Amino acid sequence: DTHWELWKKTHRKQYNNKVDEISRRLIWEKNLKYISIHNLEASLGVHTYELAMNHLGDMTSEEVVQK
Amino acid sequence: RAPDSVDYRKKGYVTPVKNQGQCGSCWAFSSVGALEGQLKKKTGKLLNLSPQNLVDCVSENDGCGGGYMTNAFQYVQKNRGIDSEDAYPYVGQEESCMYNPTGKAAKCRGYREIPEGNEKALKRAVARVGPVSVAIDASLTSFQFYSKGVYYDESCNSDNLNHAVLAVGYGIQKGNKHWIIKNSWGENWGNKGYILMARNKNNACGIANLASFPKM
Ligand SMILES: *C(=N)N(CC(=O)N(C)Cc1ccccc1)NC(=O)OC(C)(C)C
Ligand SMILES: [Mg+2]
Repeated sequence: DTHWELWKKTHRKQYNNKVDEISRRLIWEKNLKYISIHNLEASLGVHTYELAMNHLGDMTSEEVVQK
Repeated sequence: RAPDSVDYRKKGYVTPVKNQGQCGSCWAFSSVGALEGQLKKKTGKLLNLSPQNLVDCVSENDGCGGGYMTNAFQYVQKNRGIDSEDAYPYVGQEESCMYNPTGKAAKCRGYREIPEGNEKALKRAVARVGPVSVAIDASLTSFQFYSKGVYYDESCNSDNLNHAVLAVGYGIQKGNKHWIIKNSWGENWGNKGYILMARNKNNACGIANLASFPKM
């Protein structure tokens, strides 16, 4: 997909094989969906803050601060 | 009257946002940021101190495997100095302690700990001393993708400290009190590498649970 390719190129992402890349693409798709919902909720006064996709889009929140 | 607000970025106490990368050196970035603030306050000069010096040389910490800001300050003291970024650059992986006294940019005569969970004491420290090293729960997706506004997530665990950052001030936005927090995940995270974290919301993310600063 054009967006996934541009994301990987921009953040210089590399994967070890097709399974690893698809598994990381799946986490990224789930994070995009999370961001969209939270921001909708923020537009309705549910949150005092908003979110955006960044270089950590293909990781779990736990992975970011663990291993 | 004027609001009770502080932002040390406006006084040139704060260096630009760094990127720790794929290394668990958040504590080293937090430590140098606190040291940078005090060096500016003492000598009037603002320069990048070496996180890599702390990663490669603080034996009581684990370089890319985590550590404490207090242990970093104690090393700088016992070592009678820390080098600049220029004399000891960041490579984002631990190596052997190539500390060089010729590149010394700062010293430390001890450190201070804010009383556990006391946000008012943290506030007074930031107001009177300058940037203060703090630890938080950074483990939520809400933090991972933070972009703008005042970060307040009730799921955030103050008994689960896993990340070190720098409190460079405090204020209020849209009636929400905040801490001005400098992160070490580069300028592509947050608001150009910064996050506003909720202030006086029952010690949200443990912001005042493990807060410390160097004496210079
Ligand atoms: C920050 N870079 N950092 C290290 C890290 O993320 N590790 C090693 C994972 C981890 C940290 C804390 C608890 C469990 C796992 N964080 C860090 O050093 O955190 C403190 C709380 C300052 C030790
Ligand atoms: Mg999560």
